[PDB]
Amino acid sequence: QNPQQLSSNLWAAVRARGCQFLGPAMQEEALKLVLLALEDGSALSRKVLVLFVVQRLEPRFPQASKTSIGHVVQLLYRASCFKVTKRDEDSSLMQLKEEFRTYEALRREHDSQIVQIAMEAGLRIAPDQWSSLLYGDQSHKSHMQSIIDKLQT
Repeated sequence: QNPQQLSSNLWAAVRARGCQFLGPAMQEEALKLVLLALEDGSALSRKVLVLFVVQRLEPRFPQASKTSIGHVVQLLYRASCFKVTKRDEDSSLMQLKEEFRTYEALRREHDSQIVQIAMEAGLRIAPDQWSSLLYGDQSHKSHMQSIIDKLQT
């Protein structure tokens, strides 16, 4: 019902699932760096994916850390964005699935997972507040409405 609490309850739900949203400006840049590493089909351990991202993000966003970026990667993992190759005694490697090798499609699956988390947590958030929470503006409402429509069958 009440908006300012919907927001703190959303981000606590996200964090309860081992995930993080870093804020609209920082999330967008973090997601572009994941794409920069993985859009060509490269296959990176979780460790090296995090290192690539943190090292390129931290200069513009000095609070970036391996912990916080690991949480962002977990969100994409929960969203089923990666093909994971398991290697027994060796670290698993992660690639972006082909479908998610462009920013708009990756960011859509990311946002959709956050809406799914809100639904799991019993939080009823309208497209305008979604646009505010994920983009910091009122220009992504039709995008958010499309995600909601698709999650109600």
